[PDB]
Amino acid sequence: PISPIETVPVKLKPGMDGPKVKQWPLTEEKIKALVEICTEMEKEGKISKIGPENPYNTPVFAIKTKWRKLVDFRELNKRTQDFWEVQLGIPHPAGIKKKKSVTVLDVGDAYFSVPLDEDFRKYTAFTIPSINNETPGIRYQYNVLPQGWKGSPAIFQSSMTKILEPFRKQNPDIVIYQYMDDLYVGSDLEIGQHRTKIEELRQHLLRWGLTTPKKHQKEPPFLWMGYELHPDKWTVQPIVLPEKDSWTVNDIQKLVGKLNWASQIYPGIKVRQLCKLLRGTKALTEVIPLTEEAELELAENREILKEPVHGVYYDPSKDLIAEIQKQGQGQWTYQIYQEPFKNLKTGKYARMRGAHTNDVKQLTEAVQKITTESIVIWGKTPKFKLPIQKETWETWWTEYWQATWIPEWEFVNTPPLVKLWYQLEKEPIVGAETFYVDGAANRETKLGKAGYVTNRGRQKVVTLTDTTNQKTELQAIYLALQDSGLEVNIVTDSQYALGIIQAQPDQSESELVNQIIEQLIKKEKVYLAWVPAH
Amino acid sequence: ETVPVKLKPGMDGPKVKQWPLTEEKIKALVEICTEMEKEGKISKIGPENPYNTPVFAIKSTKWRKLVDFRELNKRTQDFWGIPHPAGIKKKKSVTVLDVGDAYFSVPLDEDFRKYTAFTIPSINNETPGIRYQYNVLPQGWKGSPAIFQSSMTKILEPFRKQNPDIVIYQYMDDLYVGSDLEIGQHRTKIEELRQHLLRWELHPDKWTVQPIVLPEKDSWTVNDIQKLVGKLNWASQIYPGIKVRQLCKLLRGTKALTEVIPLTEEAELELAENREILKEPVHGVYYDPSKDLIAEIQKQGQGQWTYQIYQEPFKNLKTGKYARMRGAHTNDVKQLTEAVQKITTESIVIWGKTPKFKLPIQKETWETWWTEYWQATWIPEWEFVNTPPLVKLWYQLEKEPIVG
Ligand SMILES: CC(C)c1c(Cc2ccccc2)n(COCc2ccccc2)c(=O)[nH]c1=O
Repeated sequence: PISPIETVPVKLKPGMDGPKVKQWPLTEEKIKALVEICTEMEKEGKISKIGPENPYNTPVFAIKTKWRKLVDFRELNKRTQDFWEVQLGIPHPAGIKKKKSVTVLDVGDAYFSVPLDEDFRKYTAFTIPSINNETPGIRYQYNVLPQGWKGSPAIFQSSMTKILEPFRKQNPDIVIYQYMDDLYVGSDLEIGQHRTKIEELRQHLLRWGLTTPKKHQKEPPFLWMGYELHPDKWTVQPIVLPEKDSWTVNDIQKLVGKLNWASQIYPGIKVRQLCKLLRGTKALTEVIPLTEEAELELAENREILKEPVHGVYYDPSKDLIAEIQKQGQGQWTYQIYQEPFKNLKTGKYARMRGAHTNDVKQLTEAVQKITTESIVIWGKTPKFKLPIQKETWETWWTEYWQATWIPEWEFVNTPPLVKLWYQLEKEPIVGAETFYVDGAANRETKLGKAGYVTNRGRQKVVTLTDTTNQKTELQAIYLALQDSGLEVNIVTDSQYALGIIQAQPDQSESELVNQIIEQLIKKEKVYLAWVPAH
Repeated sequence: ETVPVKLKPGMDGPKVKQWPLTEEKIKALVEICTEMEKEGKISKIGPENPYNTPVFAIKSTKWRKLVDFRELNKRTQDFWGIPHPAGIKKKKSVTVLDVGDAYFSVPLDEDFRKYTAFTIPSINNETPGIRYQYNVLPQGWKGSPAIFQSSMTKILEPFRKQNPDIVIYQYMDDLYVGSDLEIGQHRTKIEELRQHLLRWELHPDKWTVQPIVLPEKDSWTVNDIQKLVGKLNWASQIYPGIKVRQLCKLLRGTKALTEVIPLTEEAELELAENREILKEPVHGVYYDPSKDLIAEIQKQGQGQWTYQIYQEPFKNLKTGKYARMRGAHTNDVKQLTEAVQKITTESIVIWGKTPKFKLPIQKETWETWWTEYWQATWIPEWEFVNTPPLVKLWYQLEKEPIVG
């Protein structure tokens, strides 16, 4: 039961030749078994006993309960041309339009149901051995897409598609999802109509040799990468954290891994304390005792996970809404829903430990990943519900050195709120002290000095052992903020300060900058002035 | 017939991935494509074809199909089009025509079509992408205008002669037509060309490299001088004749930023000498065809954008400013695009090539929406940057009309 389909023209990579790999030696028990299968497949029309002069060959193997064949094309594959990326962007439950009914169709050995470019077959040659390296074994090659070959998936896919164009056009109110060896067929028809269109589909498929199988017949919920697909909602498949009185490094990493993936779907899962255990480790098998705190947090998670979250499917006639919350500095949580409390999706964006950012910025970046995410999933942009005053937004964006933007949104008061922690004054502060900062450091000796001189005669100089040029410059600034009142004027020749101005960051990597930000945030008024040096 | 179009030596085809598209945009491309499919312009392709090029839709209620052949074009063999008529730039008014439609006629060398493969996405990936490749000349591919050359001149002469007072410049899918007639007489001479074509408002000389003008004031404060002195410093990179000694000398000491300072006659002269230097562009800046043309934009704020086209640093071939358009009030991305497009058409008009842009925006941000407001048939090259504080302070300091 093959196929009357037009083959696809497959070529080997630029110049490269077909595989010429030597056939791994096998036992009589295994050889006798492989002969069996190949005689069966030989019959079905799948493979072909071929004559000599097929310099190409691949190592066939026999594994197990009955002997199963298994050819290794690794080489044929690395010599096989490239194809278009087989669908490698898998959907997401939240983007599926619910249908009254869904049927899964098993098009399993459909791989063997599709013809191979007769012109390319020769490369698929392989050999079944004799009892010893005795006489010449049995020789074959595939007449169809071989399991494990570089192009099978793609070609099979393509074909299936060609084959389904008719039926789809005919009944458009019917959605078919070709995923791997499965055809998810769903509709809004009556269970009877449905059942019949399926059967029609089925028959149209056999009409092309795609023998579709009850024992195997799949049923709901449907399993899909940690998701259970029920008719009204989808759900996150059980996630389990194995208990032990012993934990190796690897174990704590894997765990952390899994726990990390859960942070998305599950609210406040945490790993700070588990992650804390990987310090100074010497080997993956090494055993680290879990602290009290880690024991306490590993516990709570087990409880958060023991509370499975479901989700709704997509209704095209209803609004797309996205609410965003700040769960910590540079850390965010979001959920996309149509009806209040019926989420389509949720997620969280880890803390990009950047060199220097501000919340309005990071908030802005979160909105973007989301928007892109939605476009991809729903092909639309949500209505945003953000925890930022329209004024703060206008005030920030209206001045930032970098193009930016947020699609249609609305303010929502679900604290904490995002804000500008400080705003450098636009003009020098009158009657406020003016500090003239400067810092010098022998980049070589890392020996530096940093200080200031105010209009009011106040001065200071601190020595710095093991410092760099920027560390002093920014230091000169820190001190000025430290020793000054609630309003300062600070002039510097640090091109680096010039950065702090244009960006007015509220979080950084260097504790030094961080400190400065603290003083900055505290003062009532600060005026930063850069001036060329020398 | 068709001429053998090969890729440049040792170059493989484009394999650019299609970035996500909005539903609307997708529904359109499907329609636009099914159509063309029938009319034989494009044909569905198999998986044996690994090449791919980005495509999308722009705006009537009708949508245009915009394909991004930047990468293919880069890899497509050279053809040594039409040289740049140094005259198109000096014309009271220039109007552009979309003639991409022209190519739909001519067939494309079959051995090259593969490379034209492109893909229409599917929402959520509930469907495979719909693969196609071209059978005819594609709008957007540099090879198209080049190949449709013999045939363009032909259909062209008659109006070139009927009107030798007007000049025509073809770039990619575009036709830049320039004259001097009065508006009506111009716009009316256009349609005369239109219909001529159908059977098969730029004002260039108004552009100019605006100057920088330093602030002048009754009284100057420490801060003020520091700022002036700061901007001058930077500017010296462009005008070595600029000097700030007698100015920095007024800042000798640690006084309040707010305190007022009386300029010395020395400092006063010094300023005067600088204003003069800034009265005109730096001498010696000429265009070099063999070099890349660059365009840097800065977000001056309040809907203001400064740009500079150049090939070598501090040697501008032109400088300008752009204010947001009525309606873009809350959208940077929109202004930037328009800006870019505008700076790009200008560029083409003067040297016949698109510049490489240094955009003060985040890749992600840009790539998401830019398509939403784009409107040209071509697409320039771009990279994303982090504007130097001074470069902005410097050009913010340009000169505008007394009144408007
Ligand atoms: C792709 C199609 C066929 C489809 C499906 C399956 C489906 C969706 C994503 C991934 C794998 C399978 N579902 C999932 O709903 C599962 C369900 C529906 C009806 C009865 C029980 C379970 C749905 O609600 N609407 C649809 O249109």
